[PDB]
Amino acid sequence: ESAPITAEDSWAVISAFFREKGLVSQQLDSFNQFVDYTLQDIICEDSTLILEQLAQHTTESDNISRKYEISFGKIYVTKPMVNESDGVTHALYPQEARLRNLTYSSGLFVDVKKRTYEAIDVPGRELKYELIAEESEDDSESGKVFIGRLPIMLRSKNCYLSEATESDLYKLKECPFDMGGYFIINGSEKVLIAQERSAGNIVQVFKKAAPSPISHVAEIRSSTLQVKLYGREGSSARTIKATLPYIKQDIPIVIIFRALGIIPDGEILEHICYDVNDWQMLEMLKPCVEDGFVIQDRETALDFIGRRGTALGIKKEKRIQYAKDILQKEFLPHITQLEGFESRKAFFLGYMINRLLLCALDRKDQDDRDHFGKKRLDLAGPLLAQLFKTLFKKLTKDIFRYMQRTVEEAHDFNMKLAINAKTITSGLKYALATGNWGEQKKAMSSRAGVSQVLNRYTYSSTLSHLRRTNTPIGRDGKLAKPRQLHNTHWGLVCPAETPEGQACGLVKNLSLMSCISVGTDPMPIITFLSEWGMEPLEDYVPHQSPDATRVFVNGVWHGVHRNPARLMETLRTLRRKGDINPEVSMIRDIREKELKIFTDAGRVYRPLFIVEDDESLGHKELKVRKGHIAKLMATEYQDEYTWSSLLNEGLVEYIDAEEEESILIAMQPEDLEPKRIRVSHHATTFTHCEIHPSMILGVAASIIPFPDHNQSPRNTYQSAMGKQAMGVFLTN
Amino acid sequence: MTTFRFCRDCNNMLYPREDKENNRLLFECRTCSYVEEAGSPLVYRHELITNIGETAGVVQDIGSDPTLPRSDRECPKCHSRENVFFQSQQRRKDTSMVLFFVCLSCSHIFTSDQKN
Amino acid sequence: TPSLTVYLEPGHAADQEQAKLIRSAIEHTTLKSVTIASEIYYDPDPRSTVIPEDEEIIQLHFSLLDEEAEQSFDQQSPWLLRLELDRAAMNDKDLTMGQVGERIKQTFKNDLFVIWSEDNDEKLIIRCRVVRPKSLDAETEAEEDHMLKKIENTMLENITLRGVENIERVV
Amino acid sequence: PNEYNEFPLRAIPKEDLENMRTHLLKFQSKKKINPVTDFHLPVRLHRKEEFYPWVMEDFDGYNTWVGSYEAGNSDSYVLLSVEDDGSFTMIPADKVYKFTARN
Amino acid sequence: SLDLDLERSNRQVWLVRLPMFLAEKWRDRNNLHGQELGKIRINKDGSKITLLLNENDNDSIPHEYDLELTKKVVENEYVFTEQNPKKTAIVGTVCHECQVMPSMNDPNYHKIVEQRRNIVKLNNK
Repeated sequence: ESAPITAEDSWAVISAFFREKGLVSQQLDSFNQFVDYTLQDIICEDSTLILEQLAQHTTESDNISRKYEISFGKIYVTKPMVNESDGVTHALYPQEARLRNLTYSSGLFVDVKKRTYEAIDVPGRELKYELIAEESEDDSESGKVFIGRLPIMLRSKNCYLSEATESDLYKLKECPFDMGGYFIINGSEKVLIAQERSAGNIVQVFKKAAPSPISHVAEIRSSTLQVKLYGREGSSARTIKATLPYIKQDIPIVIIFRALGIIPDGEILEHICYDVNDWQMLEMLKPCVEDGFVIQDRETALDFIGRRGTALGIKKEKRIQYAKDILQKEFLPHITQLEGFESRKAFFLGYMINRLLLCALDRKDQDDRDHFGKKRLDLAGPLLAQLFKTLFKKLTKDIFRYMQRTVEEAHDFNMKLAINAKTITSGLKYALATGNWGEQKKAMSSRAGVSQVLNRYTYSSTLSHLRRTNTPIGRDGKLAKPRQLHNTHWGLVCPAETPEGQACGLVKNLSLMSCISVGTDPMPIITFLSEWGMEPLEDYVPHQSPDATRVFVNGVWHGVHRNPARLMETLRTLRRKGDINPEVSMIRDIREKELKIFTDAGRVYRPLFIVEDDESLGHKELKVRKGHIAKLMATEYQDEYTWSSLLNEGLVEYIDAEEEESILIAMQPEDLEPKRIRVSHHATTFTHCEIHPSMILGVAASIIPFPDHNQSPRNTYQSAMGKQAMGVFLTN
Repeated sequence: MTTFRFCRDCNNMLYPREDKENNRLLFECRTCSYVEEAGSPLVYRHELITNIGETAGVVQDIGSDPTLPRSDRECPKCHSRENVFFQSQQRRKDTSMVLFFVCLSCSHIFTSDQKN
Repeated sequence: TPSLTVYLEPGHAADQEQAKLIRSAIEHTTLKSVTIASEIYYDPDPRSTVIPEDEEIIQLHFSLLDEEAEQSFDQQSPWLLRLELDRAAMNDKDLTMGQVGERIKQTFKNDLFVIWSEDNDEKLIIRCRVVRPKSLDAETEAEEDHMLKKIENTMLENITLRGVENIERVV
Repeated sequence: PNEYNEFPLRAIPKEDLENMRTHLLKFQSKKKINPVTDFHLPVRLHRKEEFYPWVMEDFDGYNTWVGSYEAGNSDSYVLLSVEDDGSFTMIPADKVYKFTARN
Repeated sequence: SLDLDLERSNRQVWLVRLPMFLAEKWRDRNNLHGQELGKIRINKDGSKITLLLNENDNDSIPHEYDLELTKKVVENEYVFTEQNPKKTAIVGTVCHECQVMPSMNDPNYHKIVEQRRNIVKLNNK
């Protein structure tokens, strides 16, 4: 029962995987995340609306200043239903929406509370408002203000189809072979194809050809910061300059450090360079010190900043305050926004310029822009959140404008009249139907093709359509590198199946087991990380400990550490034992002494096995055994013991395209022990195994027989032509 | 090899200056009154081409990287036959393919090129 | 990728040596390419140094300088272009140390004088000391480094020992 | 090796903390600065709520320190005041200020 | 309100870092009345330090934690107090830096880490 594993067990585990997740799980999970959590936060961002009407001083009775406060509360979502022209209300089902050209959607209810404050406007004195009237109907059903209608994706949590059995689907006349994952808009089925994006909060070092004085560039997007190094290699003149937002001329780096709060010159180099012995680092920083030594004053730099604003002739002190506020408000917002976090910003700027200068000293290379680990996929959820935020902002602006208008006439406003509930509904319906992802007024410049009409020609065509990703680069753009297949696509993208013509390589189809992460909070991770022996970045001195690992969380440096091996072992223990959900990625780079933790959304991951060293057998072996496979067979035939049972026991692990840079995988299980030509790989420190190589293929190419005896373009051609065969697209 | 020298008062780097009546070099801080006596006529250095031998880079805890290969060559110091080996980690274009071996036990660095 | 193919004379076509002489006579050679260490050093008193290697070269020219050079001893900059020159690069272009190092360089603007050794020394060390009038202003004379770093850069970049412009390589 | 010493853990009541507001006073220097010699008593400390930075000037004006508030110190520090009985009393930390010397 | 009280500032003061939950639990006002709430134990070699909470406290909190040394020598840190221009008084100079971690021997660690799991699951973004 302690025996090794054979490929039959691999197919057993895959059978469990598809019996648990499904082929369209990504859309459903993104929609559930959006509806349950993000929708509440989008309104809670802008709950309070304020009107401050000062006294017109026309008469004594007009000397009272007024304040109006509007606040929002919970969100309630009903099951989809329709009200006919007669005013009768009945629950809407997909059949009626399809036949009658309706729109599958539901209604949204939000709590609203109002407050009125009145103060006596005494000139020369601060206004002291007092609570007088507060309208809050939380104790009655009239408090739920109807705000709009939201489309519903099939088979999601709210839809009636979620809990339907086979006889339920037949009496309602469903195809049991239908999976959901699409909207019904205007009586036609629509689907949202995943949209590819380049990640943010990651410093990237580039390079330039030299007809121009530019030599290197360091980029970060949080708001953008460019710290450029000018001066050719080997010359005496070295310049390092940063380009801040709303500052045009630009100013050097030592001036930035002086303005930021680090006055002494010796501390600058402790911020930049973390190794005392290296002399080339300081040699390249010498001209910066020489030029920045002339001015020991923040205020000259702040005067530099003040002149370049649109307003001209401002007094010096106001310019000082303005330039002071620019740093904490718009300079690297992804670290912090509130006041007093200057040490973190100074160290992060030092780290960025350190990495730029390291690349400038040929110790490393340019960042690869094609690496699939630096790309995120936007599903229905994020796109809906974007559009909902925009429309809600416009709607609340309109409410404020109308309420001001009715205050001008001294008329009480009905909250059920100030709201134009048609704005949200019309905007969402127009965006989903036309596909132009933007406002109706500015739809010309918005993204297109985001929403497409589902293809039902054959069943495999529906399957292939619900699993498609688009790379929003100009399809006539002559950039060859995004088109070509890249080393990081192993197991996450189908190599065979791609369109032909102008969309070659730009349209991608996932493999059978490449899921996507939903999103999770980073705060508990940071709290635990500081709990288990992490020194904060405030109390970090380079010279006391020059061999300290740096610690990152989603691209913001929080400090250092001294013994990282046990931290990684404990972190992976907790990730494997369910204390943290396995969608979080945790990489360690030994060569540069770095730790990176990612908890964001949009990362493609695939399952893999786990290799551990068994001393009783004297060598390594998988954690999985014949007992687990027997339990899987028992549960499958009984259709308990499921895929999550394997996951929580530390038998499988989800690996993205970034952690893969620091692992070793044995492809066949028998390759882990000490026709065709199969070579015995020299490795002996294996960490994971491939569940099965066949899964590196999509859904289209999983029907060719013996695909490896074929030239690859032939596999591509059949993956194309498999969507034009005639057959039973649905059993109903 | 010129070394930066910081003033003992405000940590600022010391600028050179000359003393004509005694004809001697001094280092002064432009912000305070500190002056210190130069010990050598070597203040600045500007090399052009680097004749640096290729370096293995960071070595600390390199034996726990599981993507690094192995070899059965014998240690020249502790006579152990297990070690890690890798190519030069400096990314110059023209670097040769000369290996570097780090011993497992004594953490001793050596190369496969035994030139006398 | 522009290019240019040159065919040699009928007599020199079959022999490699005249071909290499022509190749040296065509390629563009500049000072920055021929210095393994064109190091900007402090040269407060060029009369004597601490480094033993340049000390041998010192007495060579100090017994080999004319009366005008003896008068101009004070014109030599308080900083030095100390040229450790690579033997291989110098011999590759058939570049004699003295004639090419000094004739054209001093003829161009009478800007930089040199104490230079014969090629037989194990370390080819040149001392490039710029020449300026003593009539320089007091504020000017104080800012030695300010003039000399700039003129040293303009010296490395803008002096052509031999060759024709814009031709990066000849093969 | 199991010999240990005994330090009881005491505290300071609310009546003393009400009129005693604590503030972490941090000086930036590369040298061990002590007020016994480097400060000529008395010292003048004022603010010229966190908008005005702290200013600590000596009687002769030679030693002037300007202190700014550093925020985001997520470590809630504690003060361990030693009493006459050798016990340690806890004092919660309210604010932290960093001082630098005037040029 | 100008002079500094250095008459009793000669004694060295420990610098200890407490965990967030433990520190917040120790900010309780009712327990500030000079009550003896815990004790420390120092090894003969001084490498291992154990903090044991007194039994007078509720059994809902772990009664054992361990301490680790960050810097063997700690310099240029002073502890002050300010009371009612405000009158300031230095308390002393800092001697050692130590950090608190939960003890594995006390099972209550798991419980609070269980609560940590309870913290992890509820909040979402």
